[PDB]
Formats: sequence, structure tokens, C-alpha cells
Amino acid sequence: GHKPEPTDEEWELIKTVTEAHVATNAQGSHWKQKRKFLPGKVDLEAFSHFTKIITPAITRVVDFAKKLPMFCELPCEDQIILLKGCCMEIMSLRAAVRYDPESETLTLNGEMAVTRGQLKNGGLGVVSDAIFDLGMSLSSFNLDDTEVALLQAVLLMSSDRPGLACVERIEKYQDSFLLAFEHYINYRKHHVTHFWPKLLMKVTDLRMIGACHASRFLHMKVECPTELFPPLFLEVFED
Ligand SMILES: Cc1cc(OCC(=O)O)cc(C)c1Cc1ccc(O)c(Cc2ccccc2)c1
Ligand SMILES: Cc1cc(OCC(=O)O)cc(C)c1Cc1ccc(O)c(Cc2ccccc2)c1
Repeated sequence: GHKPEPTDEEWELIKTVTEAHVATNAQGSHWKQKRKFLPGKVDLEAFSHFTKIITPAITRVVDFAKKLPMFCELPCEDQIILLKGCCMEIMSLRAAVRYDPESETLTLNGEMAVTRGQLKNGGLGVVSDAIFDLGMSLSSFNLDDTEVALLQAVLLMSSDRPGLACVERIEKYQDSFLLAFEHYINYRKHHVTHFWPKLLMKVTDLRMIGACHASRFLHMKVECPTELFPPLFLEVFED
């Protein structure tokens, strides 16, 4: 095939998703007049800071979803289970794409730039390695707002999260994003062989992260109290 580009209706969908994304980006991308770095084998420092931005960070993934018509058109019950399943996957994506090879740091909530270790011992553990790997891995991809946005959309519209009722519709919306995405990619023409396949594999990585983080939080879910974690963090990442 000549690799088709967006259709009239897809272009409309792409504009809609990009806007949802751009609007709920932390700053959107000018961690240049914003970010600033952090001066043990636990990091009460890094951790304390994390507890401070983790909330607005989760809040903007919710606000991204509230901005997708298809998503608003879902029963709040599925809307909840859907958000909880892709929350970490979207946050990590958003952080991964802000990896600065120079400073070898990611940028969280578009304000705090952290190192691998800082994030590793600030509460994420090996996940930090995973998101950092993904970050470096993505430089080569060169993704714009739309691609990242579509990616978040695809992650959001996962019909495999247990408890969903409107599974078929969620699958319909997803395939719909996937296609628009695939065509947007046809238009972009990245100088990367097998770019589309290579990309979808990153989604599997973001999913893995999601699962590892879930496993992670539950293992400590109750070795630690809740006096430590922001209420919103708890509403999301505990069963
Ligand atoms: C990867 C990331 C992205 C992020 O927002 C990025 C963005 O969307 O701009 C914010 C944070 C704190 C992080 C790191 C993080 C994510 C989940 C998580 O459970 C932890 C450990 C933690 C858990 C509760 C309180 C503080 C720290 C850190
Ligand atoms: C430097 C950069 C990096 C970037 O990272 C993603 C990528 O480059 O693929 C994205 C953008 C849009 C930019 C630059 C930019 C320049 C002018 C401009 O009007 C825009 C879009 C925009 C304009 C005003 C406010 C927010 C966003 C981006």
C-alpha cells in the first residue's frame, strides 16, 4: 500500500486528542524555564518531593481523559477502572519523553528533573530503570505532541482491564485511535525502519511498567502506612 494518511474524520480525531494532551501537559514542553535538579539508599528527599507533585500529575491524566469525547461517553464505572489501569502508563510515558541525555534526567510534572538513582531510591525502585531505559529509547523515535497523545489514547482505551462492561465499545474507540495513529505516522515519515512495529512495542513496555508498579505498590501497600502517600495516589493505585 502507498501508506494512507489521515482521513477527514481521523484528522478531526487527531486534533481532538492532541488538544486534550497539550492542555493537560504539565507545562508542555519548555522544561527550560521551569525544571531544576535535586542536590541515601532511601531518599526521603526525593520521595518527599514526589509526594508533592504526584497529585497534580495524576490529576492531569484524569483531565486528559475528561477531554476525550469518546471517554466521557463511557459509564463512570468503566471510566474509573480505565483511568486506574492506564494512569501509571501515561505518567511514565509523559516522563520518558522528557529524558535529557545531557543531564541524563527525566522531568516529572514538567518541573522536577531527576536522575535514575534519585528516582530509584525516591520510591520507584527498578521501575526507574524501566522508565529511564524507555526514555533513552525514545530519543531516537522523535515523537511530537500528537503521537504521544495518540499513545496515551491507546493506552487509555484498553479493554482488558478487569471489570469493564462496555468492552466492545472501548475496543471500537481504541481501534479508531490506532488507525488514525497509524495513518498519522504514515504522514510523518520517520527515518526509522519498521517505525510502526517498533513503536507499538513501547506500549507493551509501558504496560509492563504499569504491572510492575502495581505489584510494587501492593508489596509495600501494607508494609507502610497511608500517612505517607497522597490520598489521590491511594484512590488510584490500590485495589
Ligand atoms: C514517573 C513520574 C511521573 C510524574 O509525572 C510526570 C508528568 O506527567 O509530567 C510524577 C512522578 C512523581 C513520577 C514518579 C513516580 C510515579 C509513581 C510512583 O508510585 C512513585 C513513587 C511515589 C509514590 C507516592 C509518593 C511519592 C512517590 C513515583
Ligand atoms: C522545541 C519543541 C520541542 C517539542 O518536543 C516535541 C518534538 O519536538 O517532537 C515540541 C515543540 C512543539 C517544540 C517547539 C515549538 C515552537 C513553537 C510553537 O508554536 C510550538 C507549539 C506551542 C506554541 C505555544 C504554546 C505551546 C505550544 C512548539
